[PDB]
Amino acid sequence: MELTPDQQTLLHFIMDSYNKQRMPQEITNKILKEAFSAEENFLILTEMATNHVQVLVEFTKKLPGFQTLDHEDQIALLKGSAVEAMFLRSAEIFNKGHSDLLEARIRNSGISDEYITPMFSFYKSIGELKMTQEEYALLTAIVILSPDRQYIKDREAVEKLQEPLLDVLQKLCKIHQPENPQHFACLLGRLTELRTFNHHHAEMLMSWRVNDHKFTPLLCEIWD
Amino acid sequence: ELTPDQQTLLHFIMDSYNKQRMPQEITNKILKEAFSAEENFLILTEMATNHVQVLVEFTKKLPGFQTLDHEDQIALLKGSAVEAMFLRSAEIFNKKLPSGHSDLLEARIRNSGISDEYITPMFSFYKSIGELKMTQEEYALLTAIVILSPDRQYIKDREAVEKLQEPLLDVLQKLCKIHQPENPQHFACLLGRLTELRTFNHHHAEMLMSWRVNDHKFTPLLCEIWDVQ
Amino acid sequence: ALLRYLLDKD
Amino acid sequence: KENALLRYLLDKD
Ligand SMILES: CC[C@H]1[C@@H](O)[C@@H]2[C@H](CC[C@]3(C)[C@@H]([C@H](C)CCNC(=O)NS(=O)(=O)c4ccccc4)CC[C@@H]23)[C@@]2(C)CC[C@@H](O)[C@H](F)[C@@H]12
Ligand SMILES: CC[C@H]1[C@@H](O)[C@@H]2[C@H](CC[C@]3(C)[C@@H]([C@H](C)CCNC(=O)NS(=O)(=O)c4ccccc4)CC[C@@H]23)[C@@]2(C)CC[C@@H](O)[C@H](F)[C@@H]12
Repeated sequence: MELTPDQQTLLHFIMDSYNKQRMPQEITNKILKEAFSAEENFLILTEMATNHVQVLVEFTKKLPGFQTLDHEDQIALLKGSAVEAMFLRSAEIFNKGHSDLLEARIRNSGISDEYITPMFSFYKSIGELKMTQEEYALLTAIVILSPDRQYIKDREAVEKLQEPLLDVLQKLCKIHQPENPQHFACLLGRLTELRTFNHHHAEMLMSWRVNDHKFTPLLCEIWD
Repeated sequence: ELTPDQQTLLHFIMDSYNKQRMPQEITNKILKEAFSAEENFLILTEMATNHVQVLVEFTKKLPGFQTLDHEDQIALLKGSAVEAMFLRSAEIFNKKLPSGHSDLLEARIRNSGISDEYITPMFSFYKSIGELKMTQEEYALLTAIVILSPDRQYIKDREAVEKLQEPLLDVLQKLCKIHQPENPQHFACLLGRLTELRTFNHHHAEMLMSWRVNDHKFTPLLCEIWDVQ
Repeated sequence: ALLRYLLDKD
Repeated sequence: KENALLRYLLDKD
């Protein structure tokens, strides 16, 4: 039961547009470079954050059909998703290489050790599923285009946008692991789990601070 | 308030303690060599070996020790070899967060085949003794006190060892009362972290019965002194 | 939140 | 048995 050409084309749309979006090596050098001060750690990260958000927005704007959405709903989707969106790139990065210092920078960047440890424990867990870079793309597109965000005027329209992306996934879980069937919901449930970790993300941003610096312009657009 | 023959003991030990740093050789590896378990496990063991030598050179220099039964010294160093290592690991983790290395040290231990279940306590412990904010002077003696812990397993004469310990315990006794008068529980809370450390012995030795990478094997000194398999 | 004055563009 | 590596290690000058 292989995939169709139409489905095969969206996939190669998604990757090509997922992988195209790189992060600027100016920073990729910085991580494997700069001083290891509590402060410098936090600056190096809010960079990564803000730079990522930009890549997100780029990525969403490529997503098929996003074009066609009430602008108040383009906004609403990207604010809802963005956090969770980042948790996936995170889970991608932290169980792939020869740059473990990103973990290192975080474990001295002003975040509480009570916050940090679960996030990684969750990240490790999602390592276990062992997920094709394909799967991360689709799973991201699905989180983005997720209709049930707060302040999302016309749902439906979003449901119908996300439907291809799901549908394609449901095949892959057959055409790559027909062993366990309840896999599709394996992923779609880990999905639902991530939609918690952002309330915990919330209560951190309040605490978080190092030698009282301040957050990048875009990233402040979440909360105060 | 520290007699002059104590300030002689103290001065020496700090000479004793620092004289032996560890090679810049096996240190340009920490902050440069690449990052696999294959690689990292090798770095750590090699360091561990390196530090048993630093630990014996120091032990050698300690006051009197040299006189003790030859077949006791061995018994005293086959004991502290581990526990004193935990004291070092604290000095470099909770203390001393520079900008060179140290965090890239923790980095490699994270991906060393060492099991998370074993790690996240051992580090939450390095947080605990961190909160004390200890002196280089404070670690210095501790380590000596532990080398010289009267009743390690299978000692010939304890009094001979106790003998040698007491002058060190009574310095750090005063040193605490002087350099930290605010709460006298301290000195006992230091001695308590020692007891809290002999519990980390078992947990460690069990971990060895599991640590393994790409058909690598432990350095022969290491095996001897951690009684591996 | 308020007026997330954020241009998608670029 | 005789852990000699350590015997030597300290026995050395
Ligand atoms: C768990 C703690 C930790 C971790 O999630 C952090 C996150 C900030 C944003 C980061 C930095 C994410 C960046 C933005 C992802 C996009 N970059 C990127 O892709 N570069 S890259 O492609 O050049 C690359 C490639 C390969 C290796 C390394 C870098 C990954 C780790 C993400 C938090 C610090 C704050 C909030 C809290 O929620 C999150 F929990 C925190
Ligand atoms: C907690 C897990 C972790 C940690 O204890 C490790 C330990 C091996 C020995 C280490 C590596 C100790 C070294 C040998 C300390 C002595 N060298 C030294 O100081 N060079 S240095 O002075 O040039 C320097 C200074 C500052 C930064 C970098 C280098 C510190 C951490 C110690 C374990 C991996 C396996 C056993 C398990 O029991 C322990 F749990 C493990």
